[PDB]
Amino acid sequence: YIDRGIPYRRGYLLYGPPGCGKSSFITALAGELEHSICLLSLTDSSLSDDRLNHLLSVAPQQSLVLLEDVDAAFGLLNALDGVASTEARIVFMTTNYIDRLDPALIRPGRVDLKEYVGYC
Amino acid sequence: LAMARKGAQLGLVAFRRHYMITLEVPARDRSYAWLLSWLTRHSTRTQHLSVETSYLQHESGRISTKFEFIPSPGNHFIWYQGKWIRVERNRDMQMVDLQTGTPWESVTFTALGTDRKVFFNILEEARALALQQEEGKTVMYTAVGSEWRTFGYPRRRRPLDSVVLQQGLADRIVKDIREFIDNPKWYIDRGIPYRRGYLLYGPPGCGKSSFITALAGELEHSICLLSLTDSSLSDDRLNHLLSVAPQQSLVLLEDVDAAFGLLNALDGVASTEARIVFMTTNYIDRLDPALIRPGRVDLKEYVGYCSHWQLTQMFQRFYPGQAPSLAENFAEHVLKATSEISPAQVQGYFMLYKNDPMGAVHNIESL
Amino acid sequence: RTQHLSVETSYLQHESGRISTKFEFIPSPGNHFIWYQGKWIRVERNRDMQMVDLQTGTPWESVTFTALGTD
Amino acid sequence: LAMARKGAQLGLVAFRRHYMITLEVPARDRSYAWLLSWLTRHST
Repeated sequence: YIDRGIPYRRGYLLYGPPGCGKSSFITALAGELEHSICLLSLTDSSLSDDRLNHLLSVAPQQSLVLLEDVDAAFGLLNALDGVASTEARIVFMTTNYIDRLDPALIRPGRVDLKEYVGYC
Repeated sequence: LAMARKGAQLGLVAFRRHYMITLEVPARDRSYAWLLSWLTRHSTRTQHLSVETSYLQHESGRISTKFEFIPSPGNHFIWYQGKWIRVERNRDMQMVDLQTGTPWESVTFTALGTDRKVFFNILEEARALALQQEEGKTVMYTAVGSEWRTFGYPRRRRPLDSVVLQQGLADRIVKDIREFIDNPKWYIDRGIPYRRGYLLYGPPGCGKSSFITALAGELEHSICLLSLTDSSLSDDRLNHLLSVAPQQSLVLLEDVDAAFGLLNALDGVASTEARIVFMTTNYIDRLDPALIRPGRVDLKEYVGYCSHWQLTQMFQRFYPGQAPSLAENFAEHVLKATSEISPAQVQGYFMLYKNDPMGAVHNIESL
Repeated sequence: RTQHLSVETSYLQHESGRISTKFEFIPSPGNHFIWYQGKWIRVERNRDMQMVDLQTGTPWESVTFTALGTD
Repeated sequence: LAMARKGAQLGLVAFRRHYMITLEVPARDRSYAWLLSWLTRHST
């Protein structure tokens, strides 16, 4: 990645109905490959946008950042990427309804992969 | 009677040794470890050995052990260029060393001859293995309140040739900086402030900031950046910030067009040594006309939409070992089908074909 | 031409991850001889087990010049 | 006279040992405990 002038970043985004085991699967994958995780809820009044940028910029090493219920939010379109690209800043974003999603959350660089988990 | 003289003859032959034998002695201060790690790779059959571990226990409960091997106490023998060299790793009861909490652990090299040009090269070749491992990071800084702070952790410097602009700009800029930095005495004598600021301009999404941080990582400097589109910043504050920038660093100013005291704040009595400045902009039309005269803004360059050589170098750098004529035709197709493009948009369009060269060159018309 | 030598380094590690090593060379413990203006002068760099020197955390390391004459 | 030479012959045979015998030495730093817990399970 470094040679070809691309930021070291590859974010996924899961979506599906509620009560499917999403967060369980994420923390399981985190425990599998010897990483830690930090989660933040977007439905928190104390959070600000510039604050969010400062938070996601300085995430600790060897960790995945988790964003729950992104549908109820919308700067994130700008805050996901920046000059503050720390090494190995993977991101996970989960959602209960894909219909509310913005159309610019699938292009590469911001959101690499997309998958659908749902009824059995 | 004869005994005192036995001791005397031995005392006399001891002095004769000094003018033929050579020695060398560290004292457990920042050359022990280097000069004993070098003493492993040279022989590799060295019995009489010993151990040193490293066990740091990262966050997240990870464990990152290793081993590092050393020659034991006692004596050893080795064969450098022409001579035989004898090592003693002496260790004693002179132990109370609170600088390290452990015993003394002297090393001593000894050998014959008079040419002391041997042990010097030993030190140097040990310094080689000592220094080659650690890779120079590139620390970032950021403004808060009225001070600079270590925003984030260190990073991996990209190579200078990582991004590529229009042909010539990189070598030109780095040559100018090399001239400005290598010869400082040229400036102090002639009563000129030690300052030489550039200013880039062009369209958005061209790789400007990437090129700046790359150049910073190339020539062993750090950088601090400040955004002018910040309400917390004041003008007198800005003066205090830019006055007290740390040593061996470039200051970066993003989006100067949306600002306008800076006309006065760029220069002052507060000229610290080696206060280089970089200023980037998306539209040159909004610029004030007094941002080109020497002393304030030395050089000016234009980076923008791509060319023939640029896309070829991009395509050649992405995939190694493919048809060069294929990449030439790729750039030709992009040029004839697209009147203008950016490195950002081409990077985006080109990322969709990971390790699919033939695909990427067959799928041109999507633009 | 002073054989019987020893070493002292400096390794400070500036900010920005820079490294600024060097070397500085010293005469070893034991004895040495030298030739100033007219006389022969004898050096001893004596070092002992009188070691507990918390002002520096290391041993004592006395230097002594000696020579003849009265001037 | 013969004594200094007894010591000398012993000093000479001591060097011969170095090229046939092998050694290994820790120093109470993050391998003592491991390398002595292993030394229990092996013999019993």
